[PDB]
Amino acid sequence: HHWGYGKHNGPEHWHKDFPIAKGERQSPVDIDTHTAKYDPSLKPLSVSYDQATSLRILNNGHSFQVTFDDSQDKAVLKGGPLDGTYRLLQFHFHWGSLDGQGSEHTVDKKKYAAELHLVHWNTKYGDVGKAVQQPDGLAVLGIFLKVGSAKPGLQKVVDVLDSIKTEGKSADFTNFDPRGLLPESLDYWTYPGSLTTPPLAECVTWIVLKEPISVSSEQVLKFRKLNFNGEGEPEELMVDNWRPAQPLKNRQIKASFK
Ligand SMILES: O=C1NS(=O)(=O)c2cc(-n3cc(CO[C@@H]4O[C@H](CO)[C@@H](O)[C@H](O)[C@H]4O)nn3)ccc21
Ligand SMILES: [Zn+2]
Repeated sequence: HHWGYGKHNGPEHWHKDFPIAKGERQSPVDIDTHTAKYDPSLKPLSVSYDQATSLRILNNGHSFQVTFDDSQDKAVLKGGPLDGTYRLLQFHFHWGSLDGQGSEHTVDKKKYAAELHLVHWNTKYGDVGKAVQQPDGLAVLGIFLKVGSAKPGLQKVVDVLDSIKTEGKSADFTNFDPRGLLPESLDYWTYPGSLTTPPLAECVTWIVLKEPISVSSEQVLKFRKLNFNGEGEPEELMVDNWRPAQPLKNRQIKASFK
C-alpha cells in the first residue's frame, strides 16, 4: 500500500505515513493575487542554464522526470528571494485528465492544465539529501501550462514518452536545453513551502512564475497516455497526479511585480 493519487492512497491519506502533511508550511497553495504583497526588495531571478547537461528521462510511477548533472555549477538559479546558489537537479510535470485541472498551485482559484517544476538544491549543503533536511534547502521554479499553441521546445520531451510508458522505464536524454520551457517574463510570486509529494519535507522556497507557457492539445494528450502501473500490470493511466491546495496558515505570499 504505497502512496499515490487514487481513491485509497491519494493525498487525503498521505498524513498517515507522513504526518508533516498537516504541517504549517505545506504546498501547494492558492495564490490570492489581491492579498499577495509587492516587495520591492526582491531581486530579479537569475537563471543560468547555458551549460545544462541533461542525462536521463524516467517514469517513476508518479510523474516523469528529466535528470541533470548536478556535480558542478552548470545550470544554476540565483537571485530573487534566494541567498546563495541553487543547482538544477531535475524537472517534472503534474497534469490533469481534462484541460481545466492539472496544476498544483492555483491563481485566484483558477487551475491550469499542468504545472512544470524545476527542482534546484542549495549548494551550501553539499548534496541534495542534506538539503532536504534544511528550511532553505530547495528552490522550485513552478511554471503553469495552458492549452493553446504548441511549445516547440517541449516537443523533444513529448516524442520520447512512448519509450517510458510504464513505471520504472528510463531512457538516455542528452542535450536537452531547459531554456526552451521558460516564459518571456520572469515575474514571480514566492512563499516558503514544501515538496508536494511524500516525504512532504518543509524545505522549499517556491518561486511561481506569473506568465504561463502555452502547449498544444496534442502535446498534453501525450502526457495523459503514460501509465502509473509497471509493465505487465493492469493499465492505469497517469492522470491527475496533483496535490490539492493546502492552508496558507501563517505565511505571506510576496510578488516581485505590481
Ligand atoms: O513531485 C514533486 N514536486 S516537487 O515538490 O517539485 C518535488 C521534489 C522532489 N525532490 C526530490 C528530491 C531529492 O531526490 C533525490 O533524493 C535523494 C534524497 O532524496 C538523493 O540521495 C538523490 O540523489 C536525489 O537525486 N528533491 N526534490 C521530488 C518530487 C517532487
Ligand atoms: Zn512537482
